[PDB]
Amino acid sequence: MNNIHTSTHVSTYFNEALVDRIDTQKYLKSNGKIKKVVSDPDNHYTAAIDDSGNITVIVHKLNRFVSIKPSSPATHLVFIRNGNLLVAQQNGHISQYLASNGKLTSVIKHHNSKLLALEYNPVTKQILTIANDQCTLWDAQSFNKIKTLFAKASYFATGSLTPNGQSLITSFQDGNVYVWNLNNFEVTAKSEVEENMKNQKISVSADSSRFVIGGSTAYLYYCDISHSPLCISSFALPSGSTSVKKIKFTHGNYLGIITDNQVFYAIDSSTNQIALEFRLPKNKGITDFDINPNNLEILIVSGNGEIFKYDLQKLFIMEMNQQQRLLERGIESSLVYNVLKPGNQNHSLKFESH
Amino acid sequence: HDPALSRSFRGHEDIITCADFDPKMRQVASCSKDSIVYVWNFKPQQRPFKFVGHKGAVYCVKYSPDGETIAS
Amino acid sequence: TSDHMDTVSQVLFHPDGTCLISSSFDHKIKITDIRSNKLIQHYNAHDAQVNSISIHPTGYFLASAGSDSKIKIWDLRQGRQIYTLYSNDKDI
Repeated sequence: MNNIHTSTHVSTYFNEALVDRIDTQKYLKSNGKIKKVVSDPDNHYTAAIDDSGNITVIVHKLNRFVSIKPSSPATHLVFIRNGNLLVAQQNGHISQYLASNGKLTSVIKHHNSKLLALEYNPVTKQILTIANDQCTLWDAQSFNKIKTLFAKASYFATGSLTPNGQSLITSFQDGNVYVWNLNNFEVTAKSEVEENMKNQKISVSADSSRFVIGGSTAYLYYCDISHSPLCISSFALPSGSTSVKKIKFTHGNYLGIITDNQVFYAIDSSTNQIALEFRLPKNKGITDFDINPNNLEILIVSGNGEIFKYDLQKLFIMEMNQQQRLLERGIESSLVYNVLKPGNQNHSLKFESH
Repeated sequence: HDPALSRSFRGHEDIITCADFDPKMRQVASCSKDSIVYVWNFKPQQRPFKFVGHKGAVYCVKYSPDGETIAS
Repeated sequence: TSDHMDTVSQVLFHPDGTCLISSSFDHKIKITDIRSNKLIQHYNAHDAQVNSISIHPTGYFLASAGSDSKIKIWDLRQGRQIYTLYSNDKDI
């Protein structure tokens, strides 16, 4: 007495209308369970990390997998169009394998960090690593470096590149979010903010007209370059959110969200409201996600041990329908979604950028 | 009305700095950052020429308007 | 400094050999004439380590290139940037 269970907002959604199955009997061989999902920008080679840490690339048409022998887990995976896998390992190094073989080719090291969050820009050939106090920008072929962004004191929390264009946004613990001339090491855009946030991350759109910030406090910030400041506003989150662990952009005006209340959300940034809400049984739980943008093919790792097995594009049907039936009555989306209202300057991450 | 990347010069080793053209429409000259320039044509069954010189970088290659001499 | 910061890149010309075009490491193209060394506009360029350029033979289009791998094309008959190109990995 008392908390929430079970799986009605997650396994019931995820497995609603599948055409194949991750037959987890073939994957969960550890004495233990799957804990994290890391994934392919080229979408298909998504991968599982279990409590051993061996990366299993699940190939969702074969119901076969690439068993990567080293047990070192990834923070995230990057793949390129030519068949290579760059693994940002939790060991402080980024390790590239032929994706096609799981065969080690090279390691990027310079970082001293627990986290090496990655993002790959397929139109720049550039991969960025967010780690400790620095951003390392490098040629995606991964055998050299371009720049090491850094600071005298504000510690680094995050940043990312823009996949269908190019601009680099980074932020500090200060919440200060700023934009770099990633190829001149110039801060061209600068902010000073009120909301300090530990372990914040910046989600960067492929066409980076839009940006999002998460972190240890229960807030979400949203940028829109068509307006000044780029970060125009901030807002508080649906009741029960305590912090935000992970935020990532998708094709439509949308982001996946993981909070530290372990509820996952899909947010529509055109309004800054939540479209989808995801919940699992008590620990057990939901631990991480992988969204593949064309259909939002999804690899979810749950603490419940289940490896999913769903497309957000298909789950949206339930909040397309439902909502559209209610639209025949005239239900308001700002309530359905819970729009998060722009607040004061007192806790904003407002940022001018050009 | 398309930027039209057509078909690239497959095989350029690495490290590319320039190009110019033979207005026969066309033969393409190009150059690397180390010891090499290339000249090739379409009718893709045609094979490129690999020229050696410019032991350091070559920054620019140019054709006369008749597409003849290629300065580098 | 006609304002440039560092090692100047390719200088191009109006089809008649006038109104020369230049940029450098600084992210801007200046289009300026000869003797009458006056500017007609700031053709803001890429935020590149270094920029690069050629102009369509008619003198209508500034092909803005550079050390970064975004590419964009300008229409000089309008003075607008036409748009930033898809580019798709090209540090031209």
